[PDB]
Amino acid sequence: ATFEIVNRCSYTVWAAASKGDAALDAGGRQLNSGESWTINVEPGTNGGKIWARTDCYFDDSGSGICKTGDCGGLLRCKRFGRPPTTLAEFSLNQYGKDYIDISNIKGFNVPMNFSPTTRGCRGVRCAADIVGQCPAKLKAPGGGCNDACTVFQTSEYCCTTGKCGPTEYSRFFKRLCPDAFSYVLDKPTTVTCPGSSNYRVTFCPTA
Repeated sequence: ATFEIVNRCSYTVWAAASKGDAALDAGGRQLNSGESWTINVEPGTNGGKIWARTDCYFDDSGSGICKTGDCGGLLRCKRFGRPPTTLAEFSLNQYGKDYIDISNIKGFNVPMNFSPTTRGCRGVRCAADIVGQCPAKLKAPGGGCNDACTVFQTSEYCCTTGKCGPTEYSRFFKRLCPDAFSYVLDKPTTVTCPGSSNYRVTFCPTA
């Protein structure tokens, strides 16, 4: 599948794409304002994620730090990133269908649009000003708005028992972006698309 990653933000992001134990395509790249990066995602990939990282510094060997979404200090991510990170999530060619979602379960850093470019399903978006409205306890000094699992490390926020309900914190993310996961057992906002669809992820889709 082909994913075109678009940075429409006014600031530079460092895009990332990994399936947790490996990179997708090169794994990461700088995207200045307006740049587009096109990657290929091997068919059948299940549990892939794409995110933005902000405020990064990398040396000439691709080693460094980002303030949000750092993946162990590497430009080219192998693993998932440190919260807060707004996530686009996908599983490809699963019994003939592709599965796509946006999640705030690991917090929010950059607004995002995840839209099929091919025919047969709809996109989803989380575009609100979550960082500006973030409750003070969930604010990340680095930037972003953490999820309450990250911050408070409880069974209820982390949904450790497989039974958990919505919270004052989940409902905050849900009120601002109903079309994204807000906690692990939220009613699904997964979109089912035709198998072997191609995609666009747009950072800061509205500004």
